[PDB]
Amino acid sequence: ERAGPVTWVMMIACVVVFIAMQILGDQEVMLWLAWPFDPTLKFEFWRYFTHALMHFSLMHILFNLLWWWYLGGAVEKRLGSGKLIVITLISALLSGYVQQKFSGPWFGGLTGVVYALMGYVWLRGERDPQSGIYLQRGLIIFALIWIVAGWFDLFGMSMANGAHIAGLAVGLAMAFVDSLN
Ligand SMILES: CCCCCCCCCO[C@@H]1O[C@H](CO)[C@@H](O)[C@H](O)[C@H]1O
Ligand SMILES: CCCCCCCCCO[C@@H]1O[C@H](CO)[C@@H](O)[C@H](O)[C@H]1O
Ligand SMILES: CCCCCCCCCO[C@@H]1O[C@H](CO)[C@@H](O)[C@H](O)[C@H]1O
Ligand SMILES: CCCCCCCCCO[C@@H]1O[C@H](CO)[C@@H](O)[C@H](O)[C@H]1O
Repeated sequence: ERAGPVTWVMMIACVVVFIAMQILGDQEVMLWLAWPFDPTLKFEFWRYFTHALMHFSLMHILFNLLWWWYLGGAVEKRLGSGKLIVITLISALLSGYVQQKFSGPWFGGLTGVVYALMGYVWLRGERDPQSGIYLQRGLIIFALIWIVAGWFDLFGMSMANGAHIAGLAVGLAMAFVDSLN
C-alpha cells in the first residue's frame, strides 16, 4: 500500500514550505503564513491554519512527518480521509490558539497535530480493539520519548506544553467519541 491523499499532500506541502523557508528565510515565510500577528491581519483566514505547515529545523520536520506518515496514514487508510482532515483541522486550530495565548504568534509546525494523532490512535486501540487502529507497545515507548523531548524543551525550540496538551486533548476526545459510537 501507499499513503492516502491527505497524508501525502500534507507531507508534500510541509516539504515545499520548508524549502521556501531555507531559500527565503524563516521570517519571510512567517510573514505570510504565521498566525495573525497584527490586527490588520485578523481576517486573513488561512493564517489560523497555515502556521502548521512551517518547521524550524531538520529534526522538527523529520520526526513530525514520520509520526504523521505512520499515524495519519493509518487513520486515513482504516477510517477515511475525512477523519484525518477533521482531527488535523481541530488540533491545529486549538493548539495554535493556546500557543499564541501563552507565547505569541511566532510559531509553527505539526507538533500539536501529532500529539492529537498519538492520543487518538492510542485511546482508540485501548478502548476499541475492533477498529484495527492502535498504538503498538514498542511505539508507545518511542512516542513517549518524543513527547518528553518537547515537554522538557530538550532542543530549546519547543511549543508551550499547554499547546501540547491542547492537541493531545483533541485526539483523546475524538477517540472517546468514536469509541462510544
Ligand atoms: C519515529 C516515528 C515512528 C516511525 C514509525 C515507522 C513509520 C513507517 C511508516 O510505514 C508506512 O505507513 C504508511 C501508512 O501508515 C503505509 O502506507 C506504508 O506502506 C508504510 O510503509
Ligand atoms: C493544519 C491545516 C493545514 C493548512 C491548510 C491551509 C490551507 C490554506 C489554503 O489557502 C488558500 O489558497 C487558495 C488558493 O489560491 C487562495 O485562493 C486562498 O486565498 C487561500 O486562503
Ligand atoms: C529514530 C527513528 C527510528 C524508527 C524505527 C522504526 C522501527 C520499525 C517500525 O516499523 C513500523 O512498525 C509498524 C508496527 O509494526 C508497522 O505498522 C509499520 O509498517 C512499520 O514500518
Ligand atoms: C483543552 C485545552 C487545554 C489547555 C491547557 C493549557 C494550560 C495547561 C497548563 O500547563 C502547564 O503550564 C504551562 C503550559 O504552557 C507549562 O509550562 C507547564 O509545563 C504545564 O504543566
